[PDB]
Amino acid sequence: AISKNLPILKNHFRKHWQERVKVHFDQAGKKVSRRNARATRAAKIAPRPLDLLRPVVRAPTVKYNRKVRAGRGFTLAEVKAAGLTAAYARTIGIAVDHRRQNRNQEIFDANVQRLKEYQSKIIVFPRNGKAPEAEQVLSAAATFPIAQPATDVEARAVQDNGESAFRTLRLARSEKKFRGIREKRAREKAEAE
Amino acid sequence: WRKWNVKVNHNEKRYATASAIAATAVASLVLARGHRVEKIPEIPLVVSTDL
Amino acid sequence: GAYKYLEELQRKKQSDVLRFLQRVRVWEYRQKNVIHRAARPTRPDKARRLGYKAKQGFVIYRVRVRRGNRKRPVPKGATYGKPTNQGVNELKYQRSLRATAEERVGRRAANLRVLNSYWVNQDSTYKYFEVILVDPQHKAIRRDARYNWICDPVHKHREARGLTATGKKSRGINKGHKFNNTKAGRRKTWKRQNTLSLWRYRK
Amino acid sequence: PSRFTKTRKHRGHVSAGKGRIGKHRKHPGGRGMAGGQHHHRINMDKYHPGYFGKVGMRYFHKQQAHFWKPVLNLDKLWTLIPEDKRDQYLKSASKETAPVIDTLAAGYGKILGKGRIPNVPVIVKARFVSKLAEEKIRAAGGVVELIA
Amino acid sequence: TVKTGIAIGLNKGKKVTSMTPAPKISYKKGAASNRTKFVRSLVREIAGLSPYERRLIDLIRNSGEKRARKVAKKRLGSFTRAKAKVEEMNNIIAASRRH
Amino acid sequence: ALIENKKAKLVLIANDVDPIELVVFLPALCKKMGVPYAIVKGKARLGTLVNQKTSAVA
RNA sequence: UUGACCUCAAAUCAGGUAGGAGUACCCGCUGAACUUAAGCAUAUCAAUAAGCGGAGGAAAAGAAACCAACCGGGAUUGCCUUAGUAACGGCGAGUGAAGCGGCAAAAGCUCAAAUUUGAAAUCUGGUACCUUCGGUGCCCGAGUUGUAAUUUGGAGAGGGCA
RNA sequence: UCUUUGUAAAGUGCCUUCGAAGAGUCGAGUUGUUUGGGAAUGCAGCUCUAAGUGGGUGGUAAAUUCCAUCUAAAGCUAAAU
Repeated sequence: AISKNLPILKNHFRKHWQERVKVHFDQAGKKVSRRNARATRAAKIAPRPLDLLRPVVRAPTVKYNRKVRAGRGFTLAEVKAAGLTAAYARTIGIAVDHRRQNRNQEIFDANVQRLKEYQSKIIVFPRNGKAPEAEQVLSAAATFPIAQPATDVEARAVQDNGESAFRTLRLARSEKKFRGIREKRAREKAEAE
Repeated sequence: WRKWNVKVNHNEKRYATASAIAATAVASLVLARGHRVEKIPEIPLVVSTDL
Repeated sequence: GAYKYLEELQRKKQSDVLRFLQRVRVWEYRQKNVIHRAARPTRPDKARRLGYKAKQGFVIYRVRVRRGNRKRPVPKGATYGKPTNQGVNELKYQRSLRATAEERVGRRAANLRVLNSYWVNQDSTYKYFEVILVDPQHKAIRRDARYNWICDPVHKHREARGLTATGKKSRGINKGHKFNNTKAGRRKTWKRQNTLSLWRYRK
Repeated sequence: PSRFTKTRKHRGHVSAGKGRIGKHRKHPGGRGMAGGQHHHRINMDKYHPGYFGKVGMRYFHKQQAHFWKPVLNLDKLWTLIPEDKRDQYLKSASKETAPVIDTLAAGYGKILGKGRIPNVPVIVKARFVSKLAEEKIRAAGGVVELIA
Repeated sequence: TVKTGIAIGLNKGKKVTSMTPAPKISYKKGAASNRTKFVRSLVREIAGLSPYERRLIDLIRNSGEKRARKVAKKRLGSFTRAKAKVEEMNNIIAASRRH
Repeated sequence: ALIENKKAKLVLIANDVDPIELVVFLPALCKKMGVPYAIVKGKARLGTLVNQKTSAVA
């Protein structure tokens, strides 16, 4: 059962695994069916851009803090700032997030500017017009790309004061570590007459 | 669930493609393939883009 | 409005008003059949907040189920297997008593659709519940688009498959880290994470 | 392929290479990792010391993203500066126009000092830094600016 | 809350311009209303008191707060509910003496 | 709603409301708000008054 | 004496609905043992087979009593990944997810509980007509213990000012 | 080919007052079962049983102080699967 020098393996195949095996033979088939569905869907909404204008958003964790991505919908704060209503925007392809908040100005401006860029670059047909077909684009995401904002210039002056940036990390960790203990010491000094 | 498709490195594919294009211009390999190019004035045979 | 008063009073279950009404009502309901048709709901506020409306085609049934564990139905308690499966007595039914109450009613009034159900009373042997049923082929429900969704065949025997409030509670259908085993369905989740996915170009 | 296997070469030989005396039976020593303490002890102890037992503390709900801190060594620091401007920066080594190296933007959490950068000043923006890596950066005339 | 601008420490995080957006209406959900109070006052004044709430009142008067809070915790779920129950049993004790 | 707003100059209550829950608070509602109320015999008599079968209040 | 109301009943009363089948997939309930552990009882097989109830072309889920801890995402589902990992296990044999990221597709919402009270404004059925997946009379009704309009937390309602 | 609807429908700005929001349910103990969930992941039986700046959650049980999030015990919903 166990024999010469090999890595110890864990192959979870003690259930009736052979009944639940899926081979994705239809990889090519599904892709064709998906492109057809995209093709037919775009025709049915012939002038419309096949997508809703999605917002810009910072990724949650500390791992993806550095990255900014396409979110779900625009905040009602952002939409009011642009000058529109959620009921109207949902009809002109601007997806709206009621659960989202804005606690950050740069996301606020980047999304509002995304909104003004949308309005100036789209034309809404009146309900009783002549439907002047206007060369539909199939992607609102590709029309307004999500570009990561730039942080600083590529070359600046060097300034130094003598911190090493290592002491400040050790101090920040250590101050945090003993902060709770230092309150209890200060509480005792508060009660000691 | 027998393995049917086998993955080839992209670069090796383009390596073998470039080798196959390069072997196109070699007369000896084209005859050895049996491609009846004895009456072709030159190889690689290139025609005007009217065709 | 008066339903807010009914709401606040009904929370005062242990008070003497509710306790006295409890004893006389539970005796009255027990004397009747284990499932019988309630002319009106005993609580206007509970029935209507769960989806009842005082209109033709909306129904309320009063039902009592037996309480306690579910004894393992084996002759002489012989389970014929490993000791871990030797238990007979202290085994618990996985569905609620509200679920069996409204499944038993749904079989009685099989023409209707179970909208909801709620507790009305309890004693040592019987838990008492009121079931709300909606007549799907009553034209007052076929029209009035606030209610006709239940006429669609995808809502046949919702109580049977666990689509009622107690049915969603028993299947553990809720958001959160606490329901990871039961989000898309426990059996659906299990089959999904017990499938060997093999792509054409093997990963 | 099947035609290159020794199963083809064993055709005609009785035991298929498995021996006449001790044959190919089903599971003569148990299944999987059976008997690892008992009759496979001589293998486990030789090749896999430490296999049995527990070692440390448990951590419930451990999020791997918490500890995401890829390290950038100082000898690899100048690979973050793009190639076209890199040659310009070394030959024009000077304060007041040092390149800004956003280490987090490249995908590294901590900066380690594996050593020997050139004396060209560089501004190094990092989340966490090592003592020596910041020491070496100053000696090259540059600075480490802690980025959150 | 203003971040320290570095990746470690008490207020670790990118120093940004805070905005503190307008409060969500779902945040006010737990607040009381004069509508809901008028109903609850008129419902308590007609419903009465539960047995354990009466036994709690005597426990406060005779045994004290410590013993009352103990039984309330047993009768109710947790410590938090126990103290809140005893606190309201104390308000009814003080109020009923006046009227 | 009439009693809560004090808009009631006089209110009668029936005693035949089989779920008493609907009318139990009515005397106490009528009291604290200071409107005159009488408990009266006949939910059917109330129904006849308001052109109904039952009204439980007039 | 004569009419109601409540509850209960009866009619081959007027008009309907349910039951069974199939069951690959789907939603639940119920539920083993062979086997593996070189024995075996927890474990494993397996929350499987068998058994029972209930659907549709999909079902379930689903617009957070969510995830997070960030400079925050933002219904659900599925794929890639997380990961044979955190974790569970005679800590043995074995078992074993989720957040983030990329993507496919993306769509939102609505009731209860509110102050129509200057008007039950509401709805079934019967007859009549018509341009019959219904509209308009009229009538009996149902319904104030609440059927319409209006609000659903992302809000909203009352009142003052374009 | 079939009116061209009558003193109505909804949306927005500023300012005042309010703003109901689901109970034998949540929650707690215990039992069984289940889960990767480990001083208890879910579910269920029984016992107890709430509240309104409350309640739930924040993966080690418990006081005290905060903070961050959502809003249960009611309901519909195509697509990708």
